[PDB]
Amino acid sequence: IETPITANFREGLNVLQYFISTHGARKGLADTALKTANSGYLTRRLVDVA
Amino acid sequence: MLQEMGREPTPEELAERMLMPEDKIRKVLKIAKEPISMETPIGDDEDSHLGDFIEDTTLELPLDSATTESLRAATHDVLAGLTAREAKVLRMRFGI
Amino acid sequence: YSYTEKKRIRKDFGKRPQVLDVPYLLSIQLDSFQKFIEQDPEGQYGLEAAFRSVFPIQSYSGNSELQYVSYRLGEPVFDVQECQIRGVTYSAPLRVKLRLVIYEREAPEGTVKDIKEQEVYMGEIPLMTDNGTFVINGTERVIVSQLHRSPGVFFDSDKGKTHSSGKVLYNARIIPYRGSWLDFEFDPKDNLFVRIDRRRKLPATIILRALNYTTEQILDLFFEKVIFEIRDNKLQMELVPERLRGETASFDIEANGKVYVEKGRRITARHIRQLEKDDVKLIEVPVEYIAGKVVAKDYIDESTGELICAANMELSLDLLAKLSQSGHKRIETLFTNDLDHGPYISETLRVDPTNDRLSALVEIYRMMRPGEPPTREAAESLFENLFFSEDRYDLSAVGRMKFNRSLLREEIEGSGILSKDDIIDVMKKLIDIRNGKGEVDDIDHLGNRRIRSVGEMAENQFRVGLVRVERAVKERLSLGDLDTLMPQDMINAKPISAAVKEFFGSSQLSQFMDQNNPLSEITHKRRISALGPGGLTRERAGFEVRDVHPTHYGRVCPIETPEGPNIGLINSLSVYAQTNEYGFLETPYRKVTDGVVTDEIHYLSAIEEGNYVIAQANSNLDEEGHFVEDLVTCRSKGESSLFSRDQVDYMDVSTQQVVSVGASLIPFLEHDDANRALMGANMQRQAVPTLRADKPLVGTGMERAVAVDSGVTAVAKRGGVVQYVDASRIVIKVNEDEMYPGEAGIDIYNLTKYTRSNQNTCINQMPCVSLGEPVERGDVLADGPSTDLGELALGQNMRVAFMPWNGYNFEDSILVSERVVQEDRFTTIHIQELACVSRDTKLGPEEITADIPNVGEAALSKLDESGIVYIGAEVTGGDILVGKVTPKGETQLTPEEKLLRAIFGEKASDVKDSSLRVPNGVSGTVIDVQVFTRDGVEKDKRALEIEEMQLKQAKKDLSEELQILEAGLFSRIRAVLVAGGVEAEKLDKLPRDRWLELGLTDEEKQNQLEQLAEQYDELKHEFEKKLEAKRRKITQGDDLAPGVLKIVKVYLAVKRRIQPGDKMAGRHGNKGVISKINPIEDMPYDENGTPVDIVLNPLGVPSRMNIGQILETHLGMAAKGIGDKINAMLKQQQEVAKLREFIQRAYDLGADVRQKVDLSTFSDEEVMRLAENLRKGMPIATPVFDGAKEAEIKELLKLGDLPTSGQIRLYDGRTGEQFERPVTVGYMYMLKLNHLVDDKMHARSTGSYSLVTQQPLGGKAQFGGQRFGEMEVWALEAYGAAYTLQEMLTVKSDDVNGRTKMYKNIVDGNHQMEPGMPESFNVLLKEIRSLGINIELEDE
Amino acid sequence: VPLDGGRFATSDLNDLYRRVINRNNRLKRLLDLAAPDIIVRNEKRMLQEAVDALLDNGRRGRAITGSNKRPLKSLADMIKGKQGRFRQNLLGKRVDYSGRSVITVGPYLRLHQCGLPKKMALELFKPFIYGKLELRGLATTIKAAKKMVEREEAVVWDILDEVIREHPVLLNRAPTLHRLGIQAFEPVLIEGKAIQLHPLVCAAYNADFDGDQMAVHVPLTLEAQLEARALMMSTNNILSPANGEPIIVPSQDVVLGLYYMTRDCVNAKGEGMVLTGPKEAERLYRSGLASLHARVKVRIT
Ligand SMILES: [Mg+2]
Repeated sequence: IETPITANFREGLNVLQYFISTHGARKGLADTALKTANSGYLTRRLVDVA
Repeated sequence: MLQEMGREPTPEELAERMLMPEDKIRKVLKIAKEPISMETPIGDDEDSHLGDFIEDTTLELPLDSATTESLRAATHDVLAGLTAREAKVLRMRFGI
Repeated sequence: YSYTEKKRIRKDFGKRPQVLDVPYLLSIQLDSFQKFIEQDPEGQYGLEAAFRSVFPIQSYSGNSELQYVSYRLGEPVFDVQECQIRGVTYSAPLRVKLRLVIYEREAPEGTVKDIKEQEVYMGEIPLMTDNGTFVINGTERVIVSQLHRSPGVFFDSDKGKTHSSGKVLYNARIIPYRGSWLDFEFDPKDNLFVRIDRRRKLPATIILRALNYTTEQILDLFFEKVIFEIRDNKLQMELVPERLRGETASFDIEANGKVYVEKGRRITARHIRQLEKDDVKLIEVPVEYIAGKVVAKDYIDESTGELICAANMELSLDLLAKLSQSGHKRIETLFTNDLDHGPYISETLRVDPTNDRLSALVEIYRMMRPGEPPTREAAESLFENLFFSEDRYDLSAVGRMKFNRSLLREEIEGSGILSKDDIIDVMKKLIDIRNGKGEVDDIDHLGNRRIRSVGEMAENQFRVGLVRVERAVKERLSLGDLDTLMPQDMINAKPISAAVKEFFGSSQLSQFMDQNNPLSEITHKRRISALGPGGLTRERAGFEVRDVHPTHYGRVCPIETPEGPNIGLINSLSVYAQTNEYGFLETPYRKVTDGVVTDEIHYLSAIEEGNYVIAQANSNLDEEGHFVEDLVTCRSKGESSLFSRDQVDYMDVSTQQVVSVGASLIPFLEHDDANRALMGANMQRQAVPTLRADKPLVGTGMERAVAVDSGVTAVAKRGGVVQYVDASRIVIKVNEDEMYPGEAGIDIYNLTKYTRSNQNTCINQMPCVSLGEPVERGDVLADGPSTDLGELALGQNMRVAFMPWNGYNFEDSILVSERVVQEDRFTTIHIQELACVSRDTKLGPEEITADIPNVGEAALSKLDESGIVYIGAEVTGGDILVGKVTPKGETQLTPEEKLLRAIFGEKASDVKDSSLRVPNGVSGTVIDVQVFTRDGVEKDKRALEIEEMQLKQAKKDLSEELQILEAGLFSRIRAVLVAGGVEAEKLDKLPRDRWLELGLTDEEKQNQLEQLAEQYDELKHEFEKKLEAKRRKITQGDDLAPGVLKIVKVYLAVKRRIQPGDKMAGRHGNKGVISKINPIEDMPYDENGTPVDIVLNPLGVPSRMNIGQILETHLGMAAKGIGDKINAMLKQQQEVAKLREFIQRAYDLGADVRQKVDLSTFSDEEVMRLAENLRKGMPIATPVFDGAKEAEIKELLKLGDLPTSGQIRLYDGRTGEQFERPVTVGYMYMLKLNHLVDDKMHARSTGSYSLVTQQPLGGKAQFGGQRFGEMEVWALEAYGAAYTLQEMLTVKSDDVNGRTKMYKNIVDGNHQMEPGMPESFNVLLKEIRSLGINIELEDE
Repeated sequence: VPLDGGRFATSDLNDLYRRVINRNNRLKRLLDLAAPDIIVRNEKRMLQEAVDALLDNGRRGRAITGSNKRPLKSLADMIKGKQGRFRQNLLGKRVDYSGRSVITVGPYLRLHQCGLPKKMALELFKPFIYGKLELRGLATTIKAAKKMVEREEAVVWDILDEVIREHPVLLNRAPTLHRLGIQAFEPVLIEGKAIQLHPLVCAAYNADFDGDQMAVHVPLTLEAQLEARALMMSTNNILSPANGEPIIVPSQDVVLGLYYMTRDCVNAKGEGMVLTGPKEAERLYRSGLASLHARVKVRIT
């Protein structure tokens, strides 16, 4: 994104600043909700080998 | 009779019309069902299909086995204090 | 203000003058159902849309038909709560008029023929509340709205599918509402192909044959006809100069005598302009220029009829000569400006081997019906039914619209059917953008996206039931007798009702209510999803629809969704948003005019919205001028930036409409991070109504507007005065002006007492008012489990402090004192259901009565003669509730027990006990029950007792009802006597029944006498009817299941109080659990000894950034102070005018407040009760973004005469010295949960097992064993506890002899192992062998 | 089987067995009757189709359903995915003598100790107690033992304590990502229903007191008892095998209070004096003379 943030939580967001804050938050949270599957899968195969 | 009534008929007036009593009606209605296939998901998320709920209440319980064994051994202990003819009678007469 | 507001207000800091008083909020589904019921004459929807879509219908012979007349419903048989009680669904009768109209086939249409113009009943139908839900068998439930993909059309282009290339393949799809989809698709070889519903590829041109068209009629359309003409030696041609455009010259391209462009030379815009300008078309060109061109059309010799050159065939010099020898100057050919106009279609055409339409039919039929049966009518009707029969295909004229506008037509409408022009315009358009122009769209744009409310889906399944019947309809139409077969002699409504009950009960959406919280239910109502049929899937759907399109702004709150796999999928509606009547969406926006904002609005869509520029609401008008700043943050184009001022088209109404509700209710979110926000509003909904209704103190303002349209409590339908009040009910007198003439104009309101949800917690309602007092309309009557003066009250406002402790607030860990428990404000209550059946058996009928064998009278002490508990009691696990017994057979026993019974003389009967008991681990108070018994079975005595008691209760109040209603009306029968004299005391002292025998006159006064007699008659008669109906249905028995004979049910009551491990939180994600509760002595405390209530390790605020919590604490620390000032003024007992000054100044502090009010308008006593409500602390409303700020906070704190830091010394309770430094305090509002350890923790010694493996279970409900994952095994694998491994494998699960032997060894004291070999092993051996395998063992 | 409602419940496979019977019957029944081969072919097709369906409903072609509209479970499906014996029922198992609960902290505790709501161990240590009551003969046999259990005699608890001494126990959280995500402690009883523990090992468990909860298992047999006491006794496990890393890093607070303590202002007071040893340092600050953060002279040994 081009225009960065000015306020903080001591000062207080704009409508838009929080609107935008939404996004990557949701994204990385979704990622946080799914890396465990690959993790368990892989580690399971690892024990499956040795 | 649903067209007639416009509604569901009772076993009363339907036993009347069908000309035989609610006995057989109900006797029939004990029959009218089919089975529902153990493995269905009553667990809505595929978490517990119905077959997983049931316990088999057929075999026995170990606490009760110990109960009845303690019974039998205490009777052995009691009968041990009896006359020979008494306890032999009282054994073979009951198949103890 | 309102009287409710006269008695309690909330301070507010709004400054931005708000336009809107927000709408009604449960509008949406109420209206959806309202459509699906209501009589459209012509613009049919739902119900009628389905009917009209269906009727009328003819026989399979073509003789006889049947016609629609009208519909109607009955009122439902029953009221509501009786179904709540019986465990029944409420629903209205459906009846439909119909006319069995046939026509003499003897005559052409000799309609002197059969008309059974009768009416039918078929299918009761689940009706709606005034709040939307449908109760089902005493289950309050919620079917859920959906969004999904719209019909019409959708184009795409996959980018490097075979990324070996790196190529685009454009492609298209068209989707109806019903019927087949359709797919067009490219290949890297620039060739169009086709498939329906994922059938196989087909070169699309086959279908053009199939649609009755020729190469002529095709490339006429797709290409222009490049004509050559051979003038007696030489090739000439007209030329559009802009065919040679961004192109290169081959030969010396000259003119009549003039060279514009030499060989190998680009035909520059210079010379395009020249050829235009000098206006040459007819250009000498070498004949060679043809060679390679394809012939436009089939040419022959007229004497032959034989192709010398076939259509779509490459041209040659031998062909040049020959075709000239046959006689041909004009030679139509293709136009190939491959840059612009050229080869996609001729490629596929050549690739298309079906010479004729007929072969196309054959191979269509063949691919679709692989095999070799071919005949013509098969494929003919097949194709015609695909996309050209109404039966198997329909657009939803919505889709027609969207399609026509993908087509840029002007007709919103058409059929649900195709035309060929449209098809070809599509194929054209497809090719056209394949040349480079145009684009494909983003599905994420919400104009691609349409909702689905109920009446739509109801219509769907209903229509399906109609067809389920329609099959039989045709079958029985053409076959049966015609004169005499009634129309309802054909009907079976069972598939219809089956579909109803299925969707009303067998849908992912068709689900229970979420009931703990008015928020929970109401946001469960305004929830949206997109799953199910024509829907989505967890595994298959991905991030990009889970991720946002900016179009969401104002139409979808992005803030509010669950967290796991359902994260980006599940979403709710933003507040001020609405639907397109189609099912698309809108949001209102304020138009902008000349700089001046137009105070009007319009409900713009997703699409228009991109076209225009739009402004915000944070914006600063120039005081009815325009936007002050030159550079105004506005937005169009799918993106925002800064613009000039008069330039603007539109504006956002509020700063709000972007959002939805639980998000809305949080102040200082501007000072808060987003993860925490989502979680906080997520668990905001997990509320618990506590024992009372204790408000919070900081607000936002909406909360009043929330508390109402839950429908959770009564309102003032009509202003009046309170007649009567009860702990259960009330009665009012309606004002005359509101009163209507025939009606008496008085209401009753009978209240909701202790009752359950789906989630099974208490229910109750009670008045916030007094009696003999005026009432205005629309006001409330009674608050609820979580409500207060028409405003929500779910949690607990109290105190807070911030500091660590000796490891009692380590990691997110929270701590507390004990007086809280004495106030038991967290204490709350639950109930449970318990019931049992009487059945008939193979041995005889089961029965119930006190008589049981081998009893301790301890249990019997509380059970009646019928063997049943009396009310008022308390009980605990193992007690008996009802003594039920079952006819038993007979068995035998071992000689040891024989020896036992033989000396004590132990004697027995032939019956078994099946008696009800309290579950292990449970206790509570005995408060209420019921019984149900067949109409046909003798009602065992006390059934009749309560049955009679029911007639005591019910009829008494019904008596009471008319004892008021009827009574008041007789004022007329008295009052009208007053005219024309009156029998002053000869009326009163002598009995009222003999007032008719008093003075009478002629003509006009016998009419009053028979009026009296008429009212006498009618008024007694009404109650006779009431009594009849009521005593019947209360006398009505119970249609029980076959074998079931009568049923009992009971309820106890249980209460629950606070303990460590019980989870806790507030409004920021601020979770926590108790590890300790503190005696008040060792609590730290202040200079004034007024100790703390809550302790917390502050460490986590910076990492999580729940900053506004602090700000709240400041504010509440202030507001409590003012209540305390007031409190001091009351025992000290000051005066009116000092309160007047202080408070008038008080609420008149802030900077630029919106709200405005005067105080002298009110009385004293109003102020008195007001302040009486306010002495605890002043309530405040923080608009989130238009809130208050630092300065006013510190101002009003200084008025509260408080340290601005609010950050003060303490003394430890244990040492009584001081801590090191000052510490922050205040008041915050705190909240507890469902997740209670009592509902959680569980152990399992030894109990129930499986049945094939005999392995323990899982569940606290079933005394279930706990599971041991592989991971847990692998830790031991590291460790090596082979014996423990063995142990847990064998006896704790599988080895039966082993587990038993061990049981004995331990009661023997012996800790000595025995293994076996598990069950599932040999189970699997048998499984292998069942599959015809010789698995087998190699014994040592 | 039936249900309490008189309602019956079956497996898929009883259908399929049943299916074939009739077809084979209609095979042989027909084969009494001298048919054209075409029908025989058709019949054999039906037969071997049913056979495939047994081995796999949905392998060769369009699968087979009842009015479920869902496929009937293959023989193979019993072995398959997780669902078969391997991953569901054999390698992972339900267990007797285990429990669970919500959890909390014991700040006071030591290593081997663990909070224990007592009913848990109570019902979990029953036959110890029944052998023990037969031994005492207060409950001469076990009916009376359970009666007296219901009678709630103080002796029970002493007896219960008298059992519980030196009887180790197993601590269990999931997801179990490494061998340290479970442990073996010594029991400690408490008048609550929230499990108190030594907080640091959250660092091992990646755990936090924000709604977590845990399960428990028993080493009955002496081999397990001693394996526990010797191997996943925590004193035998302090580091990773991944690295030579102390895993019991003082997590969040102890660090900070200590940091604040070992601290060198100049500001507070009492600067430039002298000591014998830290005992008088305690006496001196605690008298209220001094700064706990101030560079001043002392002696050490
Ligand atoms: Mg955790």
